[PDB]
Amino acid sequence: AAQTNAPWGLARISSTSPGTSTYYYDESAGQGSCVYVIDTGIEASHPEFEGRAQMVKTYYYSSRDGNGHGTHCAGTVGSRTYGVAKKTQLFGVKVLDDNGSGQYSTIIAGMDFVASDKNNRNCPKGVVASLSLGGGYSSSVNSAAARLQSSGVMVAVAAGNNNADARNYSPASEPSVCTVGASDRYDRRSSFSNYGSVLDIFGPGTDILSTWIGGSTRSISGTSMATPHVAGLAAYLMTLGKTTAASACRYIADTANKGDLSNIPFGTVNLLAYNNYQA
Ligand SMILES: O=C(O)[C@H](O)c1cccc(Cl)c1
Repeated sequence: AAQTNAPWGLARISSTSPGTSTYYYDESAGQGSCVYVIDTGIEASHPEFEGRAQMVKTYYYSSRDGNGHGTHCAGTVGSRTYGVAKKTQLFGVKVLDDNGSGQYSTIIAGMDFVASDKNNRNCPKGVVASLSLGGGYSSSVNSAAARLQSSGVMVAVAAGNNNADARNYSPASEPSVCTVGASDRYDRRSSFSNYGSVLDIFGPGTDILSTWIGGSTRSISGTSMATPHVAGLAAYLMTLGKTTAASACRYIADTANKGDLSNIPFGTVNLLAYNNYQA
C-alpha cells in the first residue's frame, strides 16, 4: 500500500533515503496486534482512530486526554493518516495528568497493569507498549519496564530530551526495553535527543504531525514522538510474522537503516527504524 502526502516520518520509516513523502507498507497494517499508549490518555472519539482506540485505565478523575500528548503519540502509532500501524488496536492507560505530569509509583502501577491487562484483550499477533515519558534514574521504574517486557510485551520507551546520556533517565536506561532516540527530516539527530550506549534505535522525532485533542492535528517534537513510530513499527512487523515481542527491538535494529544519521556521538548506535517494505 502507498499513502501519498504522508507525514515525513512515515515516509522516512519506509525509505532508504530522506526527502520523500509517500509511506509504503503491507496492507495487513498491524491488524490483530495491540498497542498500549501509557501517557495522558487518548481522545478515542477522534475520527482518525476509526473506533480502534479505547481507554482501558486511568489513575485520575477522568480517562480523557486533557493535554493532547497521549493523543498525538497514539496517532503516530495507529491513526489512519498519521499512524505507522493503521489497523492496530490502541489501548490508553492514563498515568499522566492533564499537565503531563505523573508520579513514578503511578507509572509503575500502569506498567504492571498492562502486563496483566493484555490477558483481557484479543491480540493474536502480539502486544506492544509505548512509553513516551520518563524522569531521573530509578531502579524501580526500570524494573517495572523490565517486567512488562518479560511478560511478553514489546516495550518502547523515549530516550529523553536533555541532549544528554540516557543512562541517567528511566525507563530509558533499562537495558531490556527498546530505547528510542529522535531524528529530523534531514537525517540529523534531533537537537534535544538524548544519546548513549543504552539507545537501541532512532525514529522520526522533530516536527511530527499527528492527532490532537478537540478532533484536531498539530506538529510537535520530542523523543516522545519517535517512540510511537517504533512501537507502531513493532506492531506492524509482529502482524507480518517477522518478529515477536521478545525479539522485535533487536529485529528493528538488525533491519534498520545504518550509518545514515548525522551528529550521532561516538558510542551511540547509528540506526534509523525502517520497515524494509518492498512494494
Ligand atoms: O527530557 C525530559 O523531559 C526527561 O528527562 C525525559 C526522560 C525520558 C523520557 C522522556 Cl519523554 C523525558
